[PDB]
Amino acid sequence: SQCHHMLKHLHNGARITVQMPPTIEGHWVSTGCEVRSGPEFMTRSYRFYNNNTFKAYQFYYGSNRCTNPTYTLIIRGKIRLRQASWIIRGGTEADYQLHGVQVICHTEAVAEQLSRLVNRTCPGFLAPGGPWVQDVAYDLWQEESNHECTKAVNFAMHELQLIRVEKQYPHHSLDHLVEELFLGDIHTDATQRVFYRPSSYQPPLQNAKNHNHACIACRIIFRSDEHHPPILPPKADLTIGLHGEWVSQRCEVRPEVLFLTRHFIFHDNNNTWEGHYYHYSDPVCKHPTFTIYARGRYSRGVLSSKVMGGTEFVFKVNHMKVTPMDAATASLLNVFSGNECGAEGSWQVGIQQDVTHTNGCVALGIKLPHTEYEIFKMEQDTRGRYLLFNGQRPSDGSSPDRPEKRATSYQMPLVQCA
Ligand SMILES: *[C@@H]1O[C@H](CO)[C@@H](O)[C@H](O)[C@H]1NC(C)=O
Ligand SMILES: *[C@@H]1O[C@H](CO)[C@@H](O)[C@H](O)[C@H]1NC(C)=O
Ligand SMILES: *[C@@H]1O[C@H](CO)[C@@H](O)[C@H](O)[C@H]1NC(C)=O
Ligand SMILES: [Cl-]
Repeated sequence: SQCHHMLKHLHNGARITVQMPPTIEGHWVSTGCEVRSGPEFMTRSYRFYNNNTFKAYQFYYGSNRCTNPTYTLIIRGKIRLRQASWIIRGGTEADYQLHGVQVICHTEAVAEQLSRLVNRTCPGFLAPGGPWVQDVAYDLWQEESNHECTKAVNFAMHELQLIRVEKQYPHHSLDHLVEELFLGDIHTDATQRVFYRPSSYQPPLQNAKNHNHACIACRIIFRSDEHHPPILPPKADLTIGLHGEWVSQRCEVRPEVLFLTRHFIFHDNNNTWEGHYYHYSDPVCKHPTFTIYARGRYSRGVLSSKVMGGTEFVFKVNHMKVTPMDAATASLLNVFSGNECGAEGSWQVGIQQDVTHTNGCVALGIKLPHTEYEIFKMEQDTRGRYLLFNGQRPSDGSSPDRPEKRATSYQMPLVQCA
């Protein structure tokens, strides 16, 4: 349970086998109320058939608890697995074709808002005297009319272009197999979604044959359909008391910067925080590259009016240290810290060093102090362990350096370790 042990044995010490190319045939379902940027509160129910065809449900909701369905998208098409990604090691690229996008509204208020918005976005879509009514499926992608209005909901299915299936087993055994389908991540800027080729992953979907059995959401979503959306349990929101230590549960993938694990320490006495960011080149986080240590201060919590269930925080980084973890990294840091700004840093593999030099010249152009506007939430897993979520990093590689760039979605959770 110690933070170091949990960072050495990610995901409860489970062993993963990745079959490349993956087998995606089956019914894949969400494990909870997912948050896409927006915010968009949703769950997924994806069927991939042996005919390389697909039926995907996207159930949307009005709240972070996924208890009041608003509208549901039924997406049909075909998928074609291509070659293994060279951008994201462990991922397989795929190509897809959409063949239909249907929408069903679940309340009369949503039926009215959506029909009006689609008509505003695509002036001719709707006939003169016929507003949408609830519980009726409506074609948003009318194919053979060459007229579509997926732009009204800023819809894109590019998540299907990056695919990874992990077979997870607790202990070195072939028992209690959980199959997880990772699909491409969703851009944090909804306008850029139709242009975004995924470079990381959404939260994993679980297989209907090989799912965690304590996952109540999984069963609710398995048995759902477009007319009976999954009603998730009305769990109460927990109050964020940023305290203790937290570590990554998985080897996380971030766009362009490769793979990583995190260790956070919060000091509720003086509202100070520390973070370790262990960077790796491999999708199993066994081949390290460099490590970053950050320390600073954080503000008090304010409940968000933009993301239900979120608590807004302001974080300030005052001090930062870097540890090279391979010869290439130490060499690069030595070449730049010396041949340009500064004189000597003697970067060494495994040796931590501050990036603010005594003369105040920071290496690689880092700007300290740095302020980030964060969003946090705390949940519990099926074993009751607390989980800490912070804001999804902006997809372009930018930092949430202004309040208007604060995330409306979250990263993969950290789990409490002390
Ligand atoms: C593919 O065959 C499956 C049965 O394996 C069927 O359910 C599905 O309708 C077919 N393709 C389409 C249109 O999704
Ligand atoms: C919009 O919808 C109304 C009501 O359904 C309909 O009368 C009208 O023709 C539509 N057209 C435009 C341009 O919005
Ligand atoms: C805050 O308190 C912690 C002890 O919990 C201590 O390690 C740290 O140095 C303190 N920071 C400041 C700025 O006082
Ligand atoms: Cl972070």
